[PDB]
Amino acid sequence: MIQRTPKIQVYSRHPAENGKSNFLNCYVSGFHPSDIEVDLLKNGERIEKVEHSDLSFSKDWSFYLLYYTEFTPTEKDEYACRVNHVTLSQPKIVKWDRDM
Amino acid sequence: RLFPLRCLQISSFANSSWTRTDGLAWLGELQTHSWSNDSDTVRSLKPWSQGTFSDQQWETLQHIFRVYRSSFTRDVKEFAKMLRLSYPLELQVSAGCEVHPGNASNNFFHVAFQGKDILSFQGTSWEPTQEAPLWVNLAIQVLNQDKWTRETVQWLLNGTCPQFVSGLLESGKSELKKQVKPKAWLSRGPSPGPGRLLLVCHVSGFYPKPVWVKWMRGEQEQQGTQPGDILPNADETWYLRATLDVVAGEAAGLSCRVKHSSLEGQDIVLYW
Ligand SMILES: CCCCCCCCCCCCCCCCCCCCCCCCCC(=O)N[C@@H](CO[C@H]1O[C@H](CO)[C@H](O)[C@H](O)[C@H]1O)[C@H](O)[C@H](O)CCCCCCCCCCCCCC
Repeated sequence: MIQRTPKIQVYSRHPAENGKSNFLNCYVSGFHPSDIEVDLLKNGERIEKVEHSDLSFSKDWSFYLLYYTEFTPTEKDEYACRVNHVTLSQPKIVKWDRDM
Repeated sequence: RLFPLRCLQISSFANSSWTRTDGLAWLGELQTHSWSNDSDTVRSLKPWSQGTFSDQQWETLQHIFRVYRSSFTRDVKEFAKMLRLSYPLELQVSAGCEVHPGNASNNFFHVAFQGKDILSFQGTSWEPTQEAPLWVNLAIQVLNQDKWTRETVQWLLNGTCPQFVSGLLESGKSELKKQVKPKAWLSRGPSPGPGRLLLVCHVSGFYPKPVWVKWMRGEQEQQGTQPGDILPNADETWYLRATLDVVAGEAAGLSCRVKHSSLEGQDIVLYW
């Protein structure tokens, strides 16, 4: 049903290391229906080349997805996960914090 | 040692003219297959994604699928028309079996409409469910009529599936046992408002999903820990974050205890 709203969580495959290569992860979950849009941002701008896993669902039938991309952190640049779904009025964006 | 096989199907109908259905199978926690609806074929994700099946048995199944995906969407649009159901549609299927020590196996087949169960396969025919809108028996009476589709499903759950899985298992031995050691590190999470902050344990890169992470500060176990969900890493491993909310005063001496299959007896411990 159009009632379960997505839960967004952002993290790094590796310990942030300014200048060092890494992967940015965005786990969108527990939403429903499946239709949904998700972008990885770099200072507000979407990253052109990002990939995700096959969308699946949990036992409670809610869908879940993992979007990710290679990136290199830098004290100035801030990344974030932008998500849009029917259960939400505005595309919620969740920022990435190297400490959480 | 939960190594069931979960074959999931997501069919989405925007209206009776716009549809898409995609699938994927999970053996234990590993996605072994992927069946997009742009491909006329089920993608193998692992070198053993074919279990013990000769390219002939596989093909037979594949066709069973080609036709099935084709026949499933045709059938859905009709039940829609008939039982008069609004059109944005969401159908989900969860079928499978998990092989047990030597002999028997259990299997399942649950379909969900609009995020909720509505029916499933019991014994040899279809049974509506707990809550299961009343119109569902209408659909069911009909389904229960198609004898072959009702004998194919059957043979599949109690017959093929197990055989398939048992194969998948032996030929997959190599990777399901695999164990990856996680690396951990600490950091402080912003203080919401107290004159105090919050600590953060970070554990990532482990394989068998099961993990134990506690902020048991004093060597003598402590409490208050706030485990997060176990998130995935596109490299088969996972990530976990346990936080604690403390007073900076005695926030010292605390510690983060990590227990995990990959680590034999060594529980990693990081002192703040
Ligand atoms: C189960 C797994 C087995 C183990 C081995 C595979 C493991 C590897 C999996 C790899 C990835 C695959 C992803 C998993 C996808 C999800 C599982 C899908 C299971 C599909 C099993 C194949 C069904 C075979 C029966 C079928 O296609 N029936 C056909 C053809 O039947 C007709 O034609 C036949 C000849 O072809 C005969 O003439 C027959 O008499 C006639 O009626 C039949 O027409 C139906 O499409 C069968 C539907 C079955 C699901 C119904 C579920 C409930 C739906 C009702 C909900 C209504 C809601 C309304 C809003």
